[PDB]
Amino acid sequence: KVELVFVPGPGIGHLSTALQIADLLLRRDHRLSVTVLSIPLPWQPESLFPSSTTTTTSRIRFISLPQRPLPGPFQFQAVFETQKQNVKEAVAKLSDSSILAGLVLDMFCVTMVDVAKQLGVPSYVFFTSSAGYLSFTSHLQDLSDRHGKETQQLMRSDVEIAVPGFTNPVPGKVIPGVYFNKNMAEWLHDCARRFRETNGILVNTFSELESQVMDSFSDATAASQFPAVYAVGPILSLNASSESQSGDEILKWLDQQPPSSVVFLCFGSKGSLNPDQAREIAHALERSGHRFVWSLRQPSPKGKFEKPIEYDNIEDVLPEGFLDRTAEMGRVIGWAPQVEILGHPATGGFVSHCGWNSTLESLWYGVPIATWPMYAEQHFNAFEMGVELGLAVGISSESSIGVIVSAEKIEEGIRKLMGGGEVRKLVKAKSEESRKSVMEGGSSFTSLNRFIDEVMK
Amino acid sequence: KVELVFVPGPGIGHLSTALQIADLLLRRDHRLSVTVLSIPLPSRIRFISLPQRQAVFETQKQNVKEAVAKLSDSSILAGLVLDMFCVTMVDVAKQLGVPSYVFFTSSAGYLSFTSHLQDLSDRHGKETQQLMRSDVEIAVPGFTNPVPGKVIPGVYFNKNMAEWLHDCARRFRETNGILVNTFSELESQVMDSFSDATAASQFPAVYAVGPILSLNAASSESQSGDEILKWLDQQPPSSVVFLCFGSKGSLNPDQAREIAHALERSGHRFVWSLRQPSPKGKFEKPIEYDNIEDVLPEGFLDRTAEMGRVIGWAPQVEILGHPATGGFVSHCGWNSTLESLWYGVPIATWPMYAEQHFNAFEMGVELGLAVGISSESSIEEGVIVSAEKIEEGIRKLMGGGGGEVRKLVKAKSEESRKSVMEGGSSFTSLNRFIDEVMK
Ligand SMILES: O=c1ccn([C@@H]2O[C@H](COP(=O)(O)OP(=O)(O)O)[C@@H](O)[C@H]2O)c(=O)[nH]1
Ligand SMILES: O=c1ccn([C@@H]2O[C@H](COP(=O)(O)OP(=O)(O)O)[C@@H](O)[C@H]2O)c(=O)[nH]1
Repeated sequence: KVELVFVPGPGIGHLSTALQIADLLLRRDHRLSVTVLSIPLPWQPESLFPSSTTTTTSRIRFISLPQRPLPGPFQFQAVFETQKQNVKEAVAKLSDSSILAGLVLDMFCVTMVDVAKQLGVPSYVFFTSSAGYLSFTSHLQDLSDRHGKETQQLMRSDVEIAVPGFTNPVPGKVIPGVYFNKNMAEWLHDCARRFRETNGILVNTFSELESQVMDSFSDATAASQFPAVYAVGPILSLNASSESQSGDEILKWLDQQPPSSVVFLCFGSKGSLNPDQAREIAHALERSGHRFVWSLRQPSPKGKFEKPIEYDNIEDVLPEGFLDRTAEMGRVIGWAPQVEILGHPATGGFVSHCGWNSTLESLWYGVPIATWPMYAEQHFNAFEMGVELGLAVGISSESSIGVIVSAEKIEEGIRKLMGGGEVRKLVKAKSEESRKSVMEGGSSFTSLNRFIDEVMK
Repeated sequence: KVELVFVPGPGIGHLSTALQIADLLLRRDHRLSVTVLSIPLPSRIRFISLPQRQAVFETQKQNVKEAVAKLSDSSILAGLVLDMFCVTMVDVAKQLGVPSYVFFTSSAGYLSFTSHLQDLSDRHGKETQQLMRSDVEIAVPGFTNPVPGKVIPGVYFNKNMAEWLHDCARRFRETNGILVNTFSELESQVMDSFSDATAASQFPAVYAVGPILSLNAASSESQSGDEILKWLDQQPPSSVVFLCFGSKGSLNPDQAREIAHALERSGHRFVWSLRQPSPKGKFEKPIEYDNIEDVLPEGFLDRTAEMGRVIGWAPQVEILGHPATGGFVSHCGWNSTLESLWYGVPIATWPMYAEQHFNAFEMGVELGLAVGISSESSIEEGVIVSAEKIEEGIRKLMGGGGGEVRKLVKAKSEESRKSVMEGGSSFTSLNRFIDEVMK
């Protein structure tokens, strides 16, 4: 018996992405088995595994780790730190019954690389952001450790950073804003240090999207300067409630609209809009003239790092008469069925926060994106997709890291997105490349095979 | 761009197969390009005919060296894939600093056997010829059963031919890897034997990457073949015995009359590929008989007119894949063996030339998948197989209402399908080869 142990990152999004690649690995090598270790959050996994076939399910096991006690920005980090001993024991126990081919860790979970080192087991990272961001975050840690450049000092409008694999200088203004906090800067640098200790890094991208970055990693690996990096994506989650029923209503409305005529606006799992920003969007949407599906959520009260909620009364928040005047032009919704909308033939553009899964989803369906970065590494993602790759346009977002984007600037971005024609052509060609990369013979298909072959040595 | 250069061997069973694995490799990794160098006889795949000048191959060494050097100009020469008969080019690859590989189109068991014969004749001075006796048994790595000296290929009787074959086996050991047209579940003990030997740094890596099969303009043999398939469409499932003897097999009149007696007495439905040896030496294609009604027993074609069909060259894979076909009297060439297994058609063995006597031994005695017809050796010329022995072989093939060998063949057939699909043994073995090539 030969086992890979997965420790997914927090959230059903990260669980789902991890289980998609777990299924892929099991289908690509019948000798492989997988055990998934899930970590409880003190506030079901088998459901998200796409297989329905006993040739595959007989080879995967799911274990929930024993819940643990302990007394913020480091909340999830602390829970995973309390679970290291449980992971170590679970992994040690499994290795009594199997050849332990490796511990596969979500990039958030790389504190567990220590556990693999202590047991003498190979470690691998499942890196769920872009290859370019892997290069950027590693280079920031390297500058800080080897050249004494503390990251806070680079976070300036007059600073440019030479990132391996990038033609364009990377502005210090797109360093993720959380690096200004010294505790969090050190945590992220330490993640990057741990990446370098592993036996290989799976990245959710395809090499034709990020070819110069992937070449830079290939060179570094050949010089023993970095682990092997495997571009194996796009790994996407493409397959009762009333939020699911409002989703069918939107799709039904989308069915009656003309092809590529609807602008979709959606801002990820933690994004939200304050009332004044929402009113500026509304004004811009009404003035733009294009059909729209607008996912609109309010920030959680008493908790900026809580999950966003829906607006109780959108009629009191939005401009007077907006919903009446736009009743046949567009729809406003809460949580959205995003992939169904992006894959719908009526959808013509995507105003996106540029989270990496939203970026890959829009690329997969060939929908051009107008960028509106908000948190995490979204500002860098918008720079890579816009300035470096030329696949996206910006939504007049000069502010990069409490400044509102005016209706004039939003309408200017929608005009570029929908009125340009050259970018849409580049997005369609890249979309075709994304579909072929994961098919037989494609770059991500063969890179996944190469990873499996390394693992099975 | 990364190039693999193939030098295939002669004959349908060697050349068609090399083109199939070249096509498979090109489909399986788009980073790959393939050039095929064709040795004459007396979007990403390229064919080169080498200029015309057994020892055919050695006169071509310099043309091969030069074509390979010229390709190495606009591409990364990942390696040279050679047929088992072309491995004199291992020197060319060595001289040019390029990895060499063998694409071995016979069984892994035969790879072990021919390598062991070379090992015995290299240490001990005794020639292989002195083992080709009825009271000789050979311990071949990977075989539970001792291998009779009777099934050493007959060509080993010639001192010069045996030495050249030993030279081939010696050169296999010098390559970077041997790809074999088999799947590990078919020959698992042999493949374990190679894995042990490679791990002890005693043999190149051996990749079981098959079955590699040729399943695929208007012609007259195309037309007769189409007639056969239409006739098969009208027969009950597993009701027809197919008889076919490879690209060089043929039947003399007395042997053909014994087959005709057996078929008429057995009462089974049949498709019988009947060809006579070319008067122009066995180094040319067999041909149909003229006026077959004057060759076969009197009235045979009249009495069997609704029971079966006699043809020349046959659409073999189409017949083996047809649901009416229930059994295959076969010369046990390795491609025929793989094709019949793929379609789950049990074989009754009638070895004739090359390594077929060994293949029949491996499939029958060692693996239990085939049934034997008679007991002739690799060096017995002209011994007629009686109608009675043929009848008994066909009874075992078609009977049981019994069906125990058919059950093993069906289960082995399913294993052959799975081995080359996503995740199977041969799928991942080919990936390991592709990885080595791309490294
Ligand atoms: O209303 C929404 C918002 C987001 N998503 C999905 O949630 C994920 C968002 O991930 P991304 O990496 O883009 O951003 P994050 O949530 O990590 O900031 C994607 O799969 C979206 O399709 C969704 O289905 N509905
Ligand atoms: O009448 C015939 C005889 C042979 N074959 C094909 O020729 C090949 C024979 O290869 P094998 O290795 O069995 O024997 P060989 O020709 O090398 O003796 C196989 O692909 C058969 O399907 C065919 O199509 N029709």
